[PDB]
Amino acid sequence: PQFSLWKRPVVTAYIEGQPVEVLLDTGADDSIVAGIELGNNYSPKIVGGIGGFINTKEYKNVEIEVLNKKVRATIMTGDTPINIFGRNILTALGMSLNL
Amino acid sequence: PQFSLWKRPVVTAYIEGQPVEVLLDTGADDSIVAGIELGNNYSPKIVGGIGGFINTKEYKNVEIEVLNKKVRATIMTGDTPINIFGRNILTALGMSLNL
Ligand SMILES: CC(C)CN(C[C@@H](O)[C@H](Cc1ccccc1)NC(=O)O[C@H]1CCOC1)S(=O)(=O)c1ccc(N)cc1
Ligand SMILES: [Cl-]
Ligand SMILES: [Cl-]
Ligand SMILES: [Cl-]
Ligand SMILES: [Cl-]
Ligand SMILES: [Cl-]
Ligand SMILES: [Cl-]
Ligand SMILES: [Cl-]
Ligand SMILES: [Cl-]
Ligand code: NA
Ligand SMILES: [Zn+2]
Ligand SMILES: [Zn+2]
Ligand SMILES: [Zn+2]
Ligand SMILES: [Zn+2]
Ligand SMILES: [Zn+2]
Ligand SMILES: [Zn+2]
Repeated sequence: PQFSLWKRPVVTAYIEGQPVEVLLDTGADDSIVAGIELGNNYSPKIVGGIGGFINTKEYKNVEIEVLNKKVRATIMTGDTPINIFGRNILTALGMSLNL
Repeated sequence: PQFSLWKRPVVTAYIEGQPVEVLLDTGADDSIVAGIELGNNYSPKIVGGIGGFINTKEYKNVEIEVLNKKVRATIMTGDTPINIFGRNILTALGMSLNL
């Protein structure tokens, strides 16, 4: 798998078996997805980026399948406009950014 | 150059001679830098991030020096909390995401 970055590197992931399109993002430390409910056992966190801050819910040991691999990783849920898989998941997948 | 993503893929660069710390961000379409002054030859643009929208000043054909390369690229200046080189510069440098 190689993403040449001429388009957004976006793929299909399954989170707790629910399909979501996600952006593979080296500029994000963590991962954030909208439109899925992961339940009542979370820790509330605030994240900031361009345009401001949002409230998130942090969930640990969540089942994720992406790029033909299955991993358990930390996921935040929140009103993000796009679903982001940040470096915590990219490293669990063994991905690298190369020049 | 390989970035293994266990730490942020941050480097230093020069933008028309001005030193900056920048994050290599596959999740950004554009490149946005705060604080530097590129002058009055710009067009306003509107950029959307995780928290909403900001106005930016768009400068074309800007010289930038990064990773021992010299390219000319479009830079936007505006209120980002982290300077980011997005896919317009990553593709100019020939970078890719690999698994
Ligand atoms: C801005 C960086 C430093 C951090 N952001 C990641 C970036 O890749 C961010 C991802 C994104 C793309 C499109 C819309 C909304 C978000 N791209 C981004 O804003 O693109 C803009 C600026 C130029 O072109 C368009 S983040 O989303 O705020 C963020 C922060 C913390 C966590 N844990 C996760 C995400
Ligand atoms: Cl290389
Ligand atoms: Cl690393
Ligand atoms: Cl490291
Ligand atoms: Cl390292
Ligand atoms: Cl210089
Ligand atoms: Cl854009
Ligand atoms: Cl615009
Ligand atoms: Cl934009
Ligand atoms: Na609980
Ligand atoms: Zn499956
Ligand atoms: Zn909303
Ligand atoms: Zn490292
Ligand atoms: Zn120079
Ligand atoms: Zn730093
Ligand atoms: Zn844009």
